Amino acid sequence: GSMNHYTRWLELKEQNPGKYARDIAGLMNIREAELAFARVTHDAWRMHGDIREILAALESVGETKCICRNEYAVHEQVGTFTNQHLNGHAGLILNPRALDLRLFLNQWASVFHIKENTARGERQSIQFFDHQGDALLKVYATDNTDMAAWSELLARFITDENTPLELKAVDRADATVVEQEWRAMTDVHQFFTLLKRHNLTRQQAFNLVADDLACKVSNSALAQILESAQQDGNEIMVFVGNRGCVQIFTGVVEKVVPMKGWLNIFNPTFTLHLLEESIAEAWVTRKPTSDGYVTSLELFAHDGTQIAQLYGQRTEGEQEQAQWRKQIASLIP
Ligand code: HEM
Repeated sequence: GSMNHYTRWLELKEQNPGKYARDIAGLMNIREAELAFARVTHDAWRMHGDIREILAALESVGETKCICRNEYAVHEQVGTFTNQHLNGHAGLILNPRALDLRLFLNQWASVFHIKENTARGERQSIQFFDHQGDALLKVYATDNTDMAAWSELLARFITDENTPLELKAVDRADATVVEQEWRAMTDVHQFFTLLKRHNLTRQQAFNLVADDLACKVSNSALAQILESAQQDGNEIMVFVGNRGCVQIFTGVVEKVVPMKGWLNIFNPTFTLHLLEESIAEAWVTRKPTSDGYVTSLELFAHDGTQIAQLYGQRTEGEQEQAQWRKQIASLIP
């Protein structure tokens, strides 16, 4: 099983130097947590412990570079595990414009440390995986990480026991009612509960309601909006997530560059990689806040995966940013 997986990963990595662990796990038809598991005794170590305690321990290491992704978009943010509030219904690590995470901790299953050779030299990380075996979040040490605290954290949580993963499979509405309840919300954070009640996916909800609430726009909309944001210099939010973790960039888009088959943002502390041909549907949605409404661009793949979502920057108590509204208005047929 896992020896053969390790060997095969070494072969495929040599053959495909441009491809990363997630892609090679994909070529092998295994989940990424299974590739981490196979690398134990080589360049990975299993970790154990209460997930909140591990996350709290990360505050001690200082700067990290965190990667959160789905199949179609990769979000990389340099910052610190400060301002943690992990204990509620969902968890958060609240640092607008730096490391800003929203956590669904019931999805968090296994954790590994990887200390690996790469073309750019040794990299160390702590990697979290869900019950399906998919990556949730990867936390990399940088040249600024407190490596004494990093080593102390690893000694605290690394275990020699690499126990079996036991991976698991993933688990007609009234349009007038859905619409009226959407209009009646007083905060965007109620929307997920709305979907859950009506047992709807996001796109199913968007297809039900009037166009002033959810309007389909060009699949080129993300490119258009990133070009406008880069030109205009207004702050936006870029959300990229998966079933267990969403990472949120807030700030100005400094550089947008297509490269190697992806649309990239190259900012000083943040990088986005988005596979543009993966966008199957793009929606502009309007949802109420306590002060007014806000407007989002929401992107979906063919399988219905939410690739990314964008908003303007906004502080509690303020109206939606004027420039962002103007940029979105340019998308509406
Ligand atoms: C102090 C706590 C939080 C603050 C200040 C905050 C702030 C925001 C802001 C500014 C937006 C953009 C829409 C708007 O302008 O109102 C937003 C949307 C969102 N937040 Fe939060 N948030 C918080 C907690 C959370 C938590 C705990 C979660 C989930 C774990 C979360 C998940 C989201 C999601 C998914 C959206 C997009 C909603 C949609 O359009 O459907 N947030 N949040």
